[PDB]
Amino acid sequence: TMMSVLANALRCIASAERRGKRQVLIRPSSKVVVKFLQVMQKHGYIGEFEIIDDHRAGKIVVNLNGRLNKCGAICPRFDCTTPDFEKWVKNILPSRQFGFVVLTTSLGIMDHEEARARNTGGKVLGFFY
Amino acid sequence: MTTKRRNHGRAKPPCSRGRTRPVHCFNCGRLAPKDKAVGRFVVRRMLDQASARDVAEASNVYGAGFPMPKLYMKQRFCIACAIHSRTVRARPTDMRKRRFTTKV
Amino acid sequence: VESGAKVLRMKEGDVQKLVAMHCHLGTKNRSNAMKKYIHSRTKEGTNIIDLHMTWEKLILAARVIAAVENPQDVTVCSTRLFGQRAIFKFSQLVGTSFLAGRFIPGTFTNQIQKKFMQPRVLLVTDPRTDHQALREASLVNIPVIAFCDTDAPLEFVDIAIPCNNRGRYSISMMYWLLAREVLRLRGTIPRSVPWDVKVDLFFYRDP
Amino acid sequence: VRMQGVGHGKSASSLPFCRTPPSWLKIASRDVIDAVCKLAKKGLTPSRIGMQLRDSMGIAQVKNVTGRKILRILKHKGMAPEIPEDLYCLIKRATEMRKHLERNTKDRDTKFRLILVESRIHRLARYYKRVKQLPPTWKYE
Amino acid sequence: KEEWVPCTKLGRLVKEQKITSLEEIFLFSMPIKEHQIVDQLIKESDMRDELMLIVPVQKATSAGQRTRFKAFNIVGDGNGHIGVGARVGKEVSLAIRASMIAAKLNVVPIRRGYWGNKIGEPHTIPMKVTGKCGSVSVRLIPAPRGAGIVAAPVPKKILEFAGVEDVYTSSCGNTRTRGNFIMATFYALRKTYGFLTPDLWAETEVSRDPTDEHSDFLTMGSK
Amino acid sequence: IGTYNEEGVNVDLYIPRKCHATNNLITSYDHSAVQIAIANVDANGVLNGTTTTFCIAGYLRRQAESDHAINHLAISKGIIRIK
Amino acid sequence: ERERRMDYVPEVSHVDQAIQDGVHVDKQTFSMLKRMETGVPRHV
RNA sequence: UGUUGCUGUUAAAGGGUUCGUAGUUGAAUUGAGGGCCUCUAAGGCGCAAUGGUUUAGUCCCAUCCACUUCGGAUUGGUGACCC
RNA sequence: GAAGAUGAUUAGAGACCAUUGUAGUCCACACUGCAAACGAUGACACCCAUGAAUUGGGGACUCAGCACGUUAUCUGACUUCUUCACGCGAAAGCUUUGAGGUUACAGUCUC
Repeated sequence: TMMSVLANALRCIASAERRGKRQVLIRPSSKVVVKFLQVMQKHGYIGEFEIIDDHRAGKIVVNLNGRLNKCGAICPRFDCTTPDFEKWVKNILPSRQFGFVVLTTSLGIMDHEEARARNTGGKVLGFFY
Repeated sequence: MTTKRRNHGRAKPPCSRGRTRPVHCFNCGRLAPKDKAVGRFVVRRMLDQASARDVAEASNVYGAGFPMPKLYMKQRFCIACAIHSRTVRARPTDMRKRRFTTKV
Repeated sequence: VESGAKVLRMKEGDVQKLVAMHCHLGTKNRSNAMKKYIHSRTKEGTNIIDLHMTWEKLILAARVIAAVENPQDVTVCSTRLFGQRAIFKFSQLVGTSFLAGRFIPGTFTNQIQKKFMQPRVLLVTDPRTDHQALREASLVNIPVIAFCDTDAPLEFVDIAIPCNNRGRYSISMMYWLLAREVLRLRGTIPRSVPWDVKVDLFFYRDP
Repeated sequence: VRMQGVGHGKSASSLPFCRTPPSWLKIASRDVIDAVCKLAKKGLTPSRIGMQLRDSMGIAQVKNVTGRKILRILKHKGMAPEIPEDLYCLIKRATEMRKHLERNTKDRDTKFRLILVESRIHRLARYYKRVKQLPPTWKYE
Repeated sequence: KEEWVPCTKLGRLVKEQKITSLEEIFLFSMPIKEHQIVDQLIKESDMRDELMLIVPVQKATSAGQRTRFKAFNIVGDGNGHIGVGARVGKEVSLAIRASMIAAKLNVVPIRRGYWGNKIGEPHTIPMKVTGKCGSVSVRLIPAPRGAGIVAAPVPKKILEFAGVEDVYTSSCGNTRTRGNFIMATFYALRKTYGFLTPDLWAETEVSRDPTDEHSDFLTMGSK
Repeated sequence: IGTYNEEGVNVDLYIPRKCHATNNLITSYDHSAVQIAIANVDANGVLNGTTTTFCIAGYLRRQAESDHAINHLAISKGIIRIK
Repeated sequence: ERERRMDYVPEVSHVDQAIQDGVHVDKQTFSMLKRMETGVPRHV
C-alpha cells in the first residue's frame, strides 16, 4: 500500500514536470495535500488546481506552468527547530536563495521563512525548488 | 555472467514455466528441454528423380497413377548436433536477433 | 490570422483539385505519432487526412518561407523521383536552394567539402529516407518542415504537413499550393486570378 | 493484492452516484424493512437478501430507500445471526476440504488450501474479538 | 596567424564589426565551428591556455605497436567563460595544437550568483550542480565568502578559470583516472543556466538572430 | 529580471531565452532549440513584416513533441484556425 | 532535359477537376466534405 | 559501516517457495467565517448607455452573372465585434 | 543404466566409443531438504510512451435463443519491436514487463 499520502502525490508532479506536461492527475486527496499546493500557487509555481468530488475520495487535478523543478517529501517528518532551520535549508536544497522547505506547526502549514518570523519550529513536511 | 541471449536460447519466456519436458535426439540420444531443442521438418523423398523415372515406367497404378508418398518426420536436434552438420551456423550480432518464426 | 477578411482560406476549386489527385488520403498504415491528423478510416482501410488540418499546415509553412528574405537560405530535398521534378520548378520561382537525387552527408556540417552550405530552414519530401538531412539540421540549429506520410515518424521535424507521398500527382499538388500562395504574399500575384502555370509541369515525366 | 497467494483482480461493484431514491421507486421505508425480515426467516444471509430485493423490486440500495442497511434492520428485530457472514462461509468450505482430505491424503492442493483457510479464519476471529461481535473465548477448534 | 578566410556566416560577421561579442552568438544558440571566432572577439590578455594532461595511448598491432598521445587543453576567461578540449595526435606537438582548437569550439558561459550575501560582483556559484563523466560525479556546493577554492588541485585550476573563488566540493567513484575528472567538473559548470530559477523568469523577450538581420551583408559576403 | 546586487545592478552575462511551450530556459548548449519566425499577414495578402516569434526547446525534438506544442501556441494567438 | 515538354493547354489539371469528367470517392470522404465550410464541390 | 549519506543482474552480496508471531509500518472524513466604506488595487470569458462614413470588421443584401478558384456597391444591417 | 565384466582406441585407457550388467530407473508408506531451486533481478504500492499480435472474461432441435471469425473497447495474465520514449548503468545491457522517476540522495518492510 501507500504509507505516505504526500509521496503518492508529489511523485506524479515531479515526473510530469520532467516530461514538461502541463497538467497532472492526483489519485487521492487530503486536507494536507491541499495546503501544500496552496503555498506554491501563491509564490507562483502553479496556475490553478481543481478538487473533484466522487463522494468517496476526491481526485485533485493541477495545472503546471512548468515553473517547478522538484517537489519532494520528507517522509519520517523529522523534528526541525529554530536553530535547525539552517541545517535542513543547506543540506536538502540547492540554495538558500530560492529553496523552500515547508513545515507543519500548531499554527498551520507554512514556509520556513514564515516559520522563523513567528518563531515556532515543528515537524517537516515537504520541500520544493 | 553476461546475458548473451535475452531468451537464453529458448522459446520459453521468463516467469511462466521454468520447466519444459526433455526430448531425445535422433543423432546422439542427448536430452535437452523441448524449447531449447532445434526443430526442423524434413519432407524426405522415397525416390531420387533419376530413379523416379525408371520406377514410374514399370508402374501403372502408381507414379503417374497416384503421386508418390514421402516420409515425413519432425527432427529435434541438440545444439552441438545441429552446428556440426552446419544446418545452424553462427551469425553476426544484427542477424542473431532475427527470427523467421515457425515458417521456412 | 486576423485582422483579415478570411484571407488564405480553402475554397471550392482548391478542394476540387486535392480530392481529384488523391492527396486527401494518406498511407494505409496507422500512425505512430500522427494519430490526431487522421479522420476516420475507409472501407478500403486507407486513412483519410482531414482537409482543414492540412490546409492550415500549408498556410503556416507559407508564413515561414515568407519570413526568409533571401530564399536561397531555404533548402528543398527529395530522394524520390515523384518529388524530384517539382523541386526544380519550385527553385526557379521561389528562388530556393536545393539538392535532389540523393542527400549527401556533411553538406550541412562538414567544413572541408565544396558542397558545404549552411541553411536557415530545410524542407523534405519524405522524412523517412531524407533522414540524414534532418539529423544534420539538428546540430546546426535549422528548423524543419516535412511532408509527412501518416506512417512516418516525426523525429527531428519541427512542423509537419500531412501528405501522401505515393504517386506523382499527390506530391506535385502540395509544392504547387505552397509556391502559389508564397508568390501571392511576395511580389503580390493576386488571388483573383487562377495561378499562371499548371500542375502538369510539376509532374515527373521521365526524360 | 490478494491476501494469500497470487492474484490481482479489479472485479468489484461500484456505487450509484445518486444516493437519493429513484422516481420509479415510490415504496416507503416500511415496505423495504418488511421484505428484508420476511426473507430472513428462510435462513437467507444479507448478501442474498439484497440480491432478491434489487432484482425484483428495482431497489437501488437498501441504504438509499431506508435509513439503514440490511444487518441493522435484522439486529433491531432480533433476527440477526451471531456468526458473521464472512466467517461462517470459510468454516463451511474448511470442513468440506477436511472431508476430501480424510479420504485423499495424496491430494497436495486441497491440503495447502486448508492451511490458508485456517489462518484466514483465525485472522477474522482475532478481529471480531477486538471489535466485539463474538465471545472472547471463541476459537476455530 | 596566417591570413584567414571565413566559411561560416558567423565568421564573416565577426571579421566585420557586426557581432562584437560572444554573448550575441551564445544568446541565440549557434555552434562555434572556427576557433578564430573566439580570438577576434575576445582579445588576448584575457585568455589563458593550460595543458591539464598529456599521456601516451597505445594501439596494439602485430609485432611492434603504434603509439599516440592524448592531451587535454583548458581555456577561458576569469569573466565567466570556460571550455575544455581533448584531442589525439600521433606526436606530442600535434595533439597539443589540435586540443587548443577543439577547446575554443566547446566554450560555454558561466552563471555565478551569490550565497545569500550580496556585495560587489559574484564570488559564488548560484546553486548546487553536478556533472558526470564515467563513474565520477562531482557535487559543487556554494560557499560563504572567504572560503577559498576548496577542492583538489585538478579541479582548483578548472574553477579558477570559471571565476568561481568560493566553493566546497566532493567527488565520488574512481577519481584517479584524470581525464574523466576534467569532463565531469566541466559539465557541472554548464548545468547552472540549465536550471530554472525564479529570478530569471519574467517571459523575457526574444528578438531576431544576428544572422537574419545581417542576411543582406552575408549575400554580399558570398560574392 | 536576472540576478541583482543590493545596489540593484545586473551581474549577468546574459539572460537566456524562454521556450514558450515548457517555460524552461533555452541553453546555449542546446543547438536543437530552434527559433521559428513566421511572418504575419493582413487583408489583401500583404506581409506586415516578421513580428511574431516562437522558440522551441531541444528536448522537444528528442521525441518530436515539437509539432504538438507549436499548435497550442499558435491556436491561442489566433494564427491557426480551428472550427 | 528540355526533351521534357509538359505544357498542355488545361490539360490534366481541369480534366481531373472534372469539366464533366466525373470524380467518385469514398462515402467517408463525402461525409468530410459536406461538413467542411466549403462543402462538396461539383462532380463529387 | 554509509542515521545525515552505501551497495547486492553480471564486480564481495536477495534467502528454493509459502504461511506466520514478536517487531516495524499503515488510506480518506469532522475544518480553520463573514459584511459596509476608501482606495484608479487589479482582473474580468457580467453589463445599461452612448461613441465609431472602410476614422475598423464579418453575415445579409445590391449589381453583375462567373458553368468552377472574380468583385466591388452605400445609409448597407438596434446584426457580429473592436478602442 | 552408475559399479562390475569383456572388445577396441592409445605410448599408457573401468577411458570418450562398442557389446553386456548390479544398485537405481516405476508404485505404496516413511526419511533426506543438499540444485545454475536462475530471470544469478526479494515483497507490497504509486507515476511513466511507441506498434503489431497471441491467451481468458465482459461490452457494442437435440451438451445448441448455438459455435467460430472480423471491426472497435475494456479489465487480468505471459512476453516482442530483430525503429520500445524519457532515464539509468563502467559497459554489456535494462524500459508501464525497470537495473527508470537517486548526490535535486528519505513511499514501506525484510534478508
